[PDB]
Parts: sequence; structure tokens; C-alpha cells
Amino acid sequence: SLLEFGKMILEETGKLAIPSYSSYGCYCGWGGKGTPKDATDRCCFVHDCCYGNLPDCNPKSDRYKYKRVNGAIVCEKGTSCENRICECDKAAAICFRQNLNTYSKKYMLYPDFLCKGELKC
Amino acid sequence: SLLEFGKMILEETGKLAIPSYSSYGCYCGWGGKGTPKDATDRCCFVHDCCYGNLPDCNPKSDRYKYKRVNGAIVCEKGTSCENRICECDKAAAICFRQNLNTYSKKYMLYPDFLCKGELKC
Ligand SMILES: CCCCCCCCCCCCC(=O)O
Ligand SMILES: CCCCCCCCCCCCC(=O)O
Repeated sequence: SLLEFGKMILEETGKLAIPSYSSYGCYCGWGGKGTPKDATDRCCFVHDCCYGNLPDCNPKSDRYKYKRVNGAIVCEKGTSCENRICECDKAAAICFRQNLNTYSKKYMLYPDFLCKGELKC
Repeated sequence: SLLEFGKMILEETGKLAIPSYSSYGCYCGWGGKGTPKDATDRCCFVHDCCYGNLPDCNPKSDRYKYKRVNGAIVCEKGTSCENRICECDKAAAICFRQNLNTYSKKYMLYPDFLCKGELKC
């Protein structure tokens, strides 16, 4: 659920999910059209493709449990869903960190309008 | 406070907070349930998620000051609360303007039974 995801993001990046990621570029915060603006934006994209491959699950709402082992995110075992969701979230979060040095305020609150067309995931 | 938030809304969109954004979709208003129905509805969803990260404050009434600098909304300095509350509002109003394009009357006075999922933040 967004609760775990949003928390994941602050642990990895140091930024609050809200302002910093709720409306970044074309895919951050949700949306789904356009050509990803940058690296951070490419991760929201990939994260969206990840959620899209869990038809049997409720990604944005099911609570899953995860722990940090020696500074690394580890998805605890739960249902098939809670596990796959958690991995999607971990991948996005970690990515976010990896590209912090390219994070551009220039893309926060980006006009969803400017994004046109649907990329084949 | 809502008096400042309503001012930004009228400035950025030209519409009055009450009709235009008080009974729109599943989140612009007070009910708050289901899955956002469109761009404008999500701005509202993100906004009260933003008010959620401010437990130690009270957004409805503490008044803050803001001004424009080269036409942009800037939150004047003050107490941590006043500043964070304003950032939530600032973003929301800008979000309503960037989406004036898809704002449709079909979502006004939207029925409760049409607000679906379980969503938390
Ligand atoms: C428009 C949405 C606000 C709630 C989103 C809080 C965290 C947003 C960042 C995750 C990216 C979303 C996914 O990959 O689409
Ligand atoms: C005249 C008095 C205040 C008008 C301000 C109404 C605020 C409307 C904004 C939509 C709700 C935002 C979200 O749920 O936070």
C-alpha cells in the first residue's frame, strides 16, 4: 500500500513521497502518457509497468510487511500479492535514490498536459 | 487557512472554491472516498494526503501569508506549520490550473456509490 511505499521512499531518498514524488514528470505520482522526462521519471514508469502486471492484486491498498537488513530492504513473506507488490515498490524506491543527483525541481508539478502518447511499457 | 487557499484557487483558476471545487469527484470536498476520477480529482486527493503529513498543525484555520514573485506563488516565512500548510495549498492550486483543460461538469455532485476502491495515505 502507498503507506509502505511512501515510507520506503523517505528511507531511501530522504524526501517525503508527497511534494517530492506525487507529481514529478509524466509518470511520477500516477499518470501514464508521454515519454519519461528523466531517470527519476523512468522509474515511476517502470514502477507503473510493475503494478500493471499484478491483475490479481490490489497494489495501491494491500498492506505488506518489510524489514531493512544491514541497510537493505527485504520483503517479508506474505501472500503472493504482498510479495510481488513489495518488490515493485522496493525497486522503484532504490532507483529513486540511485538517481537523486539528477532530481530536478524543474520537473515537480510538471504539466501532465505536455505528455502525449502511450509507450509500449 | 482555507481563506488563503480559496484565494489562490480563485487566482490560479478563476473559479470559486465553493461549487467548482467543493463537490467535484470523489475527493474535492470533504467526503473523501474511492479512487480519484480525473486529473482535478487527483490534485484534491494529493492535497488532503498532504494535510495528513501535518498532524501537529491545523490547516483549516491557521493563517499564513504568501505573495507572488515574477508571477509565481511563494510562501512567505513563518512558523513551520504555516509554511508546510502553504506548500500543500500552493501545489494544489497550481495543479487545478494545469488541469483546467480536462475539468468537466459531469463530475460535480458526483454520487457516493460511484466512488469505488479502498485508498489510504
Ligand atoms: C498523483 C499521486 C499521489 C499519491 C502518490 C504518492 C507517491 C508517488 C510516487 C510513486 C510513483 C507512482 C507509480 O509508479 O506510478
Ligand atoms: C469560502 C471558504 C473555503 C473554500 C475552500 C474550499 C477548499 C476546496 C478544496 C478541495 C478539497 C481538497 C482536498 O480534499 O484536500
